[PDB]
Amino acid sequence: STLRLLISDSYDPWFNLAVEECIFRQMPATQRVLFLWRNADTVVIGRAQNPWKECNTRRMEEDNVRLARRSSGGGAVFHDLGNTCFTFMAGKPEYDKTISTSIVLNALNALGVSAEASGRNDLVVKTVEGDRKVSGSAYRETKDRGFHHGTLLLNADLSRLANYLNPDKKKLAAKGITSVRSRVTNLTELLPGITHEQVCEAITEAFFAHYGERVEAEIISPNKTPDLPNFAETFARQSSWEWNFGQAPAFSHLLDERFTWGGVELHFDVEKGHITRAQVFTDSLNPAPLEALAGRLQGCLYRADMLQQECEALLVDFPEQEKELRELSAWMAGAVR
Ligand SMILES: Nc1ncnc2c1ncn2[C@@H]1O[C@H](COP(=O)(O)OC(=O)CCCC[C@@H]2CCSS2)[C@@H](O)[C@H]1O
Ligand SMILES: [Mg+2]
Repeated sequence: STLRLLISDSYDPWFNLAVEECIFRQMPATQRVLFLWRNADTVVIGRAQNPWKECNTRRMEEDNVRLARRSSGGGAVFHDLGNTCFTFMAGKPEYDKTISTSIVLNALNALGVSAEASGRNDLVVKTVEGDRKVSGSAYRETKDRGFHHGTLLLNADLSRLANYLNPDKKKLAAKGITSVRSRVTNLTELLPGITHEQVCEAITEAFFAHYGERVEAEIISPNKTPDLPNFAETFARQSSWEWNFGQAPAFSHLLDERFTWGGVELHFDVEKGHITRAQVFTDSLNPAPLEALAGRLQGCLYRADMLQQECEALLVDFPEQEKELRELSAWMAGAVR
């Protein structure tokens, strides 16, 4: 058989992306794979994105929404169980993302929805208010294979989608790919019945129809670690701060705050999630600990826990500025979250 059909029972984007990556690396040359999956509360960003610029990382952290960086290109999307994902993989030179797009459009047609491709990566439906995006796609290719993965909005919480994709206003000068915002809708507005299982079946049937074969589905469960080469290491990396946050392209952040005890402005340059240069400007009446902080920050992780550690470490040699340092510490954490 040339097909493989894989259905995930995990709702963890890190698990599901690691499965996708290991399956993809190990895929025989002649195989075509369909992988069908969902993620609970997640924002997934493209390989070259800056999370702090592209989504509300602070709100996500408060609400236990997971950040996942994927290996494909493109922008930032929100997943909950009302969102369904597909991945189609194939070897080159056969691989062509147009084929899998047409398979999804055929599945939607079979369910009674008329959609069409829009721009490079969207599927859109017509509504009384104008065209709405129900799907976003992204792609990855190597010398000898490709995959096309994308979403379908069935019954996603669109108020949460907006919330986590509306970042705090920050002075970030950031390299990387920026998201392209659209107006979206749920398929449930067109088909009130519609379920994840129904959509998975329709996509499955259209995949089988296109290729002229059927195969038995294989279920992948987080209850048994998948016996895929390098799974443990891939999963650990996919889960890590260093991958999801630290892989952001080089950027600068200009942070500033007025305190009762004076103004502080900080300029961080960040590369690979570390502060490679920090500069402090202040009119505090006791600037010494702030000057000490500026030198000590070089090499520090751009992350609240480590920044607060550096602020608070100054209490030993600057105990008279405890009030200032604790205010600075709490502010700075909130400013980089
Ligand atoms: N879940 C989802 N589905 C469709 N569109 C969405 C979704 N979430 C947000 N959006 C809208 O798309 C834009 C961003 O569009 P943009 O074109 O910038 O990015 C994409 O579409 C990326 C698709 C990635 C698909 C992968 C599938 C497996 S893991 S995630 C966002 O600002 C909203 O307007
Ligand atoms: Mg868009």
